[PDB]
Amino acid sequence: GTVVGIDLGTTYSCVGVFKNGRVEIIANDQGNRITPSYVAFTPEGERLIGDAAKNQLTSNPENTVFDAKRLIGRTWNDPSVQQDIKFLPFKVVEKKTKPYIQVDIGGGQTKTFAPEEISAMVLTKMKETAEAYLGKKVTHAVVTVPAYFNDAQRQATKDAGTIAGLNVMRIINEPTAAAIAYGLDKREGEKNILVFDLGGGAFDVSLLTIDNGVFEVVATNGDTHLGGEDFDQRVMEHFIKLYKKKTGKDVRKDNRAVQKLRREVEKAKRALSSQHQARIEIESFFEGEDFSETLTRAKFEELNMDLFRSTMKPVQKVLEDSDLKKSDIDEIVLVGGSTRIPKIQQLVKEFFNGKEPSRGINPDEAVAYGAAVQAGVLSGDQDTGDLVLLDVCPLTLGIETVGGVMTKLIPRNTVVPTKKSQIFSTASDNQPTFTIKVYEGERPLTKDNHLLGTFDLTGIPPAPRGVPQIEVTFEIDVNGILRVTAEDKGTGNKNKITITNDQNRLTPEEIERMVNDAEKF
Amino acid sequence: GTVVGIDLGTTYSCVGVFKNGRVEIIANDQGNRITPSYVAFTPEGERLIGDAAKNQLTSNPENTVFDAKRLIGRTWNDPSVQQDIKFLPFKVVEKKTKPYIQVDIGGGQTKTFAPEEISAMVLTKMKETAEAYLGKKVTHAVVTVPAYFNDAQRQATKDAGTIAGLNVMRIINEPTAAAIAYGLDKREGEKNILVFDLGGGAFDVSLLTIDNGVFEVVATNGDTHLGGEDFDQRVMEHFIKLYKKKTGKDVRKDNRAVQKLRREVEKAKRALSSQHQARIEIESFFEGEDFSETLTRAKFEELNMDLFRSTMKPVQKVLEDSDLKKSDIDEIVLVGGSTRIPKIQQLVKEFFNGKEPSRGINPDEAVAYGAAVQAGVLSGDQDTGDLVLLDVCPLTLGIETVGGVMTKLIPRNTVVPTKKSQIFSTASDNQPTFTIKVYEGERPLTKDNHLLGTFDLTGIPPAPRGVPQIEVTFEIDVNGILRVTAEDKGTGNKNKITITNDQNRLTPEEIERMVNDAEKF
Ligand SMILES: Nc1ncnc2c1ncn2[C@@H]1O[C@H](COP(=O)(O)OP(=O)(O)O)[C@@H](O)[C@H]1O
Ligand SMILES: Nc1ncnc2c1ncn2[C@@H]1O[C@H](COP(=O)(O)OP(=O)(O)O)[C@@H](O)[C@H]1O
Ligand SMILES: [K+]
Ligand SMILES: [K+]
Repeated sequence: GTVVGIDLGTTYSCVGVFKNGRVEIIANDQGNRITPSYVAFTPEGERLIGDAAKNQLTSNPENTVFDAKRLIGRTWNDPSVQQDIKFLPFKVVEKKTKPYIQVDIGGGQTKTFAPEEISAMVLTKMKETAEAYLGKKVTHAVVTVPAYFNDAQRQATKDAGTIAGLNVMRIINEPTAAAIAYGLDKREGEKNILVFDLGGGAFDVSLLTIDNGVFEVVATNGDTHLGGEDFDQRVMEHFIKLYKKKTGKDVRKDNRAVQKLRREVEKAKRALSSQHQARIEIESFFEGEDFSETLTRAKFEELNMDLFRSTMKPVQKVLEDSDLKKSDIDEIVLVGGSTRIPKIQQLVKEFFNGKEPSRGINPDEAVAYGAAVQAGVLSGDQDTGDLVLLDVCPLTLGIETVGGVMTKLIPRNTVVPTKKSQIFSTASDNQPTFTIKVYEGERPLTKDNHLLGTFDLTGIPPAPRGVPQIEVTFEIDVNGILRVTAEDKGTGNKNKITITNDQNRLTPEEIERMVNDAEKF
Repeated sequence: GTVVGIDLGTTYSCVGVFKNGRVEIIANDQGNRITPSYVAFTPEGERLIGDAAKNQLTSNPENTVFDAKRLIGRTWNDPSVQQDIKFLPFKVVEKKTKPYIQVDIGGGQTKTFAPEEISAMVLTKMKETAEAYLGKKVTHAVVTVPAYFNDAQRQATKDAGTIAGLNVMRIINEPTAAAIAYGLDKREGEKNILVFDLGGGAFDVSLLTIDNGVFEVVATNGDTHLGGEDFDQRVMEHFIKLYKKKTGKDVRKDNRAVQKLRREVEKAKRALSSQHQARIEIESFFEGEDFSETLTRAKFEELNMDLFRSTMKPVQKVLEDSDLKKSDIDEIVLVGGSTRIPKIQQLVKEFFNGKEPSRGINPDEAVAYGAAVQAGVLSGDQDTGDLVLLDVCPLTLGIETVGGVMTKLIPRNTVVPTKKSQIFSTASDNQPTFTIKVYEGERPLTKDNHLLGTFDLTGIPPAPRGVPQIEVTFEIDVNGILRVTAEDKGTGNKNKITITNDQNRLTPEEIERMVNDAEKF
C-alpha cells in the first residue's frame, strides 16, 4: 500500500508519508507531530503509549518504560547495557544472555518484555497515527536507526516493526535520512555533510560523503548521555533548590511533583529558543502552595554552558577521523529538537567560521521526513513498466555518392523491419552504368565506413547528367537481412544485392567505436 | 625434464616415454624392449646389468643376483623372505633385522647390498636405455609396484630410484598401469577390470574398479612362485632326462651347460606361442656332442598343464573376494609375457565364457606403457597457466517492458565494467511518463526476477505510440556499482538511479537458484 517513514527515536518518534507530491509529518491523536517513545503499565492493568505514558503522574516510576532504544539488539553483558541499567528507574534483568524489561502489568502480575517488544508498542502507536490520517491500513515502513547500529540492532528494530504489523522494507541511517530530507542526495560532485544531531537523550555527529548517488558514513562520534533531558535536569536541580529555600518544601522523593515541574521546565526551555524570559506557573504545586518563577535565557545558558560547549569536541573528532578541515564541510545539517537552542546554533556556526546550516525542515521531524521521502520511492515498486523495446538499426546504412560521400538510406536507430528509398542520378551525360557500394557507419566519407557489398546497374539509357531517376531502396526484413535494390524508374531495369552476416559482420567492439562518431552530422 | 615410465619387474624391467603424442617403449643397447632384472659381479671385479648379467655363462651362480623384488622393503624374519632364501642361489644374510645380498665383487672381496641397491642398479640401466634414445638426461620417473606392496616396499622402491639418480614422482600399481595403458581410465560408468598378470616369476590377479576417474584395487590373489620360469623348468627337467638317456651325459651339476639349454628352452617356448614345433640346437653342447631335439606345443602343454590349470583358482578367489560373478567383469587385461601362451589365453577365455581380452599392447610392455602415459601427464607440472580470470555480471540485468516482460540490458556473464544501451518507446499515444523498473534474474517475466529499484522519466512530449526514442543505459563501474539512465533522445530530458548493494543484495544461495534458470532463453 502506502509506505510510511518512521523516526523510531530514543525519546521521541515521528511518522511521515509522501502523499500527492509532498511529505506530510502526521500529528497523533493529541495533535503532536512527535510522540514520546514511552510505554506505561497502570496498577489497574491499562497500557499507555506516547504522550499518555510520559505525561502520566504516578508515585511509582518503575512501571513506566522509555529508552528501550539503548537496550535493543544488545547482550546483557554489553558494557553499554551495564552502564545504562544503573540510571534506568525500571527493572532490567538477564534472560538467556539478553536484557529484558520487567514490569507489573496489573495487580502485582510481573511480565518481562524484550526491548523490541517495547519498541513494537511505540511503532504500533506511530502506525495508528498514520492510519488515522490516511484513513487506510499501513502495512509497509522505512524505519531509521543510528549510523553506529550493528546488524543485531538493525534486525531487532526490524523485528519491532514486524511485531507492530509493519513490513520494514528498509532500515536507513538517521543522518542519511536527514541529508535526504534536505535533498542533498540530488546534487552533483563529492560533498562532505556534517550532521549534528542533539536530541532528548543522545548527541550524534556524523560525517557523510555524497558522491554520484552513493552515501558513505565516513566517521561518527557524539555522547550517548548528552541531550535535551540533561539541560532540563540542570533547570530542575536549580528550581528544586530555589523552591526549598523559598518555602522549606523539598519536592525531591515526591515523584508526582518532580514530573509536574519537569514538564513545565521542558515547555519553558522551548519558549527560551524564541524569547529571553519564560514563566513557570503550577497552581497548587505542593500542598496548596502554587509555583511561580521565571527563567531567563541567560540563566538557562549559564546552568548548561559546560554541556553546550562539550558538543564541539565530538565535531572536532569526526573531522580528524574523516581527515577533513572545517572548510572542507560543504553542508551542516542540524537534527534534533535541542538544535533549536540559539546558543547551540551559535556554537556550531562559530566552530565553522560563520557557515550557515541547512534550514526549512523542523529539526525534530527531519529524520522522519527523509524516511518518508525514501518510503515514497519504494512505494513505486508495485508500478508497471510501460516501456516497449524498439528493434532498431545499430548503424547508419547508405551508399557511396560522387566524391566518396556516405549518403544515408537508413539512419542509425531507424525501427526495423523497414524500407527506405532515395532517388539518384548520373554524374555525367549519357552515363551507361551505376556502381552501388553499400556502406555501414556514421562517418561522412565512405573511406571511414564499413563496405557491405557492391553491385552494378547497367543499360542506363542516354540522357544529360542528373536527368535519369534511379530509385535505391534499402529493405531490412523481419530476419534483419538487408536487401538493396537499384531501379531505373524510366525503364524498370533493376538489380539487387542480398547482404549476409557471414565474414563481413563487425564485432560489438567495432560497432561501439563507430557509434562514438554518431550525432556529429 | 622428460619423465619416463619404468616397469621394475621381478624378472624383466621395461622403460617407456610419452614423446610427441605417442608412448615409445625403448630398446636397450642389445636391441631388447625388456631388460633382465639381473646384476652379476665377475671374478675380475666387473659388474654386469641386464642381458649381460643373465646371459653370462659361469660355473659360479652365487655372484649373479636376481629376484631382489622378492626381498625389497621386507624384514629378515618376514616368512616370505625365509621361504625365498631357500631357493635363491646367492647368499642372503640378516643385518640389523633386514635382508642383505652377499657377493664376491672381485678377488674374494665380500660386499653386502641392500635389495634396493640391486634394484637401483637395474633402474640405472633402464635410465641409461632411456637416455641413449632421448639423447638427454632423464631425472624423473613413474615406477610401478605390485598392488599388494606395503608402504615400506613402496619407499624402498622409491629409494632404489633415488640411488639410480631418478626423482620417483609417483609409485603406481602394476594392474592400474596396465588398465591406464589400455585407456580404461578414460570411460564413463562403473567398470570391473580383471587384470591377469603371468610374468617370469609370479602370477598376480587383480580386480580393479574404475568409477568417475577413481581406480580402486578391490581384491588381489595369484601365486608368488608361478611364472614362465616354472614352465621353462618343466621343459628343462624333460630335456636333461632325454639327453642322459640318449648320450649317458648328465648336464645337471655343470651350471654352464644348464644355462645354455635354459636359454634355448626359453626361445623355443616363445616360438611355440606362434607355431606348434620348435628346434632346440646347441653346436658342441657338452664335450663336442651337439644338442638337437624339437619341442611340440602339445608336449610343452603336457609338461605344464597342471601349472596352467592352477592359474584359474586365484581368478575364482578374486571374484568371490570382490563378490562378483564372471559376467560382472567388463574388461579382461592380459599382462606378462606368459599370457602369449595360447593354452593360457584359451583357459582365461573359457573361464569367462568366450569373452575376448583387451588386445593391441604387448603384454610384457603394458605396465611400462601405462607408467609412460602417467609420466606424460606429470611432465605437464612445469607448464604455465595461460588463463585470464574474467570479471563478469553474475545475473542478467534489465527492465520491465509492457506485459511484465524481463527485457535484458546486460546479459549474465557480460564482462564488467560495461555500458549497454537499448532504445525504448511509449505503449500509448502521447504517453507522458515512463516507469523504469530495474530487475536482476534469468526468468522471462519480472514477477519471477529480483527488483533492484524504480525511477520515472517525466515530460515525454506528445507523439504517436512507438515514435519517441528513450535510450536506457545500464553502466557497471570498476567498483561494480550499477547506474541506470533513461534519456529522451528527442529532448535530452533524462533521469538516473544508482543501485547500492545495501539490504537488496541476493545471497550466493539465492543467486545459485536463479542461475539454475540461465540458458533457457
Ligand atoms: N524549541 C526547542 N528548544 C529546545 N529544546 C527543544 C525544542 N524543541 C524540542 N526540544 C528538545 O528536543 C528533545 C527531543 O529531541 P528529538 O529530536 O525530538 O528526538 P530524540 O530525543 O528521539 O532524538 C527534547 O529534549 C526536547 O525538549
Ligand atoms: N611369446 C612368449 N611365450 C611365452 N612366454 C613368453 C613369451 N614372451 C615372453 N614370455 C615369458 O614372459 C616371462 C617374463 O614376463 P614379463 O611380463 O616380461 O616380466 P616379469 O617376469 O618381470 O613379470 C618369461 O618367463 C618369458 O619367457
Ligand atoms: K527523534
Ligand atoms: K615386467
